[PDB]
Amino acid sequence: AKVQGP
Amino acid sequence: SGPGFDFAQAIMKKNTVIARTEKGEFTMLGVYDRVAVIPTHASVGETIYINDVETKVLDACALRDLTDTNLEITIVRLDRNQKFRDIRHFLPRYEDDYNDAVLSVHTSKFPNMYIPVGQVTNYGFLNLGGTPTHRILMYNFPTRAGQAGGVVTTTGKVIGIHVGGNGAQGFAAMLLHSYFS
Amino acid sequence: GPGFDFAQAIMKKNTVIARTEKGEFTMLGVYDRVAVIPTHASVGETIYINDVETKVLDACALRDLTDTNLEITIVRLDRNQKFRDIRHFLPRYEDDYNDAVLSVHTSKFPNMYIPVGQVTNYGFLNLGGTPTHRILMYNFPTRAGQAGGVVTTTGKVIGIHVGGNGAQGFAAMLLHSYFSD
Repeated sequence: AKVQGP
Repeated sequence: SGPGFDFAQAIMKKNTVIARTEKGEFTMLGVYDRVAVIPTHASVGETIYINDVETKVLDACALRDLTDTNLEITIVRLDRNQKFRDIRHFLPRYEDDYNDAVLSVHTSKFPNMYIPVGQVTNYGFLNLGGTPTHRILMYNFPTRAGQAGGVVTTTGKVIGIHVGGNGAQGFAAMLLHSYFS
Repeated sequence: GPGFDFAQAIMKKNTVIARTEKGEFTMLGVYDRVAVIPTHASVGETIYINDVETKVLDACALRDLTDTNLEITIVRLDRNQKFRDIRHFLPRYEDDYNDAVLSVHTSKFPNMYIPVGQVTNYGFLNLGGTPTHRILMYNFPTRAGQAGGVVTTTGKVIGIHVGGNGAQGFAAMLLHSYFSD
């Protein structure tokens, strides 16, 4: 998984 | 079902603001008083824009568990006059799986987004962008960047906030009542 | 928001859950007892409308002047309720759009509202081996079960979802001339 912020 | 969609709408209308940090816009969930949460990778600073209003960060705490492992939840105390409706009684008390969950996001990029993500399953571990993270929930929906901070709910339960994905699945950090005792 | 409030009004007042031998579809009522559904639904002599078997008075799979498929099937339903006339919300000509919302409502995707943003007049598209015209294209990771979803913008109902290819979604245009006069 990868952080999905802006 | 309408109850779930209605509950999500209520949570978004009364207990969410658009938080903007140096990293961009995030969906921010207000829990009680002047306390709110945001994914830790948002890099909260001394100031944060709350619906385009510069707000002083009275305090911030990046949550980690007994093993000193990242939980990806940052609790923030905001210098505001408005007080969040206390929703701590909607927070689960322990780790669990859920059905018919909804992911709700509100930013300038994703205004008023509501996604029925279906079954939600808890895992003790996730390698989130290289950072070991614990107390994770997974759902089978292709979430995308800009949805971090999005609120995960079932009818009467606010169970987590979105933190990441892998292209086919989404992952949320879990909200527990004991975090806001 | 402006898009969400309009989209929800169209969903609540002018959509039903249609079920054919191919499964559940979002179906948009346009006026009188006339509704639209993606042609790949393979409509028949009867159809379930919100779980009530309904006689299909007429069904016409639309084609353009070049005799090319448009992937829209107009259906006249033998039901007591009459759809609110929304034909004045339909575009008059082919165009591109911004700030679009895809709204779906089925047992699998209940109360789903997705801001897809930019919508491009793609035009030609080979949809599963079937040449198709007047296709709108938006960037959204589609999933099976969203066919028939309504695509709206600020005050217009511009098309219905007909398919996708993992990262892009495709809708058939709705034009005022299809239902007018």
